[PDB]
Amino acid sequence: RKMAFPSAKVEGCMVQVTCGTTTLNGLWLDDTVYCPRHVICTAEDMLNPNYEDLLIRKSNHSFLVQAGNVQLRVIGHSMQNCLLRLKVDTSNPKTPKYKFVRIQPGQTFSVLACYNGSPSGVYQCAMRPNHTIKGSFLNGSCGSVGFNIDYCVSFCYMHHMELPTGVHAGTDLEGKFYGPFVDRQTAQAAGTDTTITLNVLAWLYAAVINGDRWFLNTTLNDFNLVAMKYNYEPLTQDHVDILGPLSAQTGIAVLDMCAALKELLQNGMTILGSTILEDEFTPFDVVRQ
Repeated sequence: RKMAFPSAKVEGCMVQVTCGTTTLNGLWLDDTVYCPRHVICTAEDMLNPNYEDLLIRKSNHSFLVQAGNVQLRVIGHSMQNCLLRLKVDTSNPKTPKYKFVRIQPGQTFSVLACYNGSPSGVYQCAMRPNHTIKGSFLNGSCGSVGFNIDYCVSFCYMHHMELPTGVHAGTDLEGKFYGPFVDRQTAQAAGTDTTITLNVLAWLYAAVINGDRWFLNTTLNDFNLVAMKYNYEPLTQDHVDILGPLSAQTGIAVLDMCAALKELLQNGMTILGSTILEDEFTPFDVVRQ
């Protein structure tokens, strides 16, 4: 439901890496291909892997690099933190002026989503304060990359894991995970599912300006008590501030949206087609109106 885009510049950099029975997206710059190192793991390896050892039990032929119907013969491999590095026998002719950089939560950036290796548009987003990312466009697209363009492509992220809570964890282009997340499978989603109130509210406003109103018709402090009980994020004045422009058009005040939300929370449910309160959309995604 978000808004995709082009950027053929980055789509030319995408390739896929296969090892054993796994295939994920990889980034192809010059004659190097980058992708999550877990690609080399079998389902069982993931329960507790020693990557240094598993890598030893591999060779350049264990990996197949595909650029569509084209193959990139691997001539070398190594490991950089949580990234698997591969050397191919030819460099990407469409490599842009690039640099790898590490960012912080809140900073917006572009992500090129893929469906079975096939690019499906780039989306705007940012990592939550806990360094995870909320966005359906990352489901079933391990390895996609995040970036920012300025004149030079600044790569700042690579998708690695989809948490069971519907949130994703990734690394920077140096293979260092953003946050406490690891690349083995255990329970690490703790505190990763508190519902983002600001987004739910904006999502409600997007609903108003679309015919949805049956859910319409409290104070901050009072409201947050309900926020606490239902594991929603505490609404701040700054959050109300942001929803100002949205409150403007719609004509419904923020606290009156909270009163609306508070009801939906205490007395559950279709809104915008969805039968659930969506929280993956920022006020900004909605300002597309």
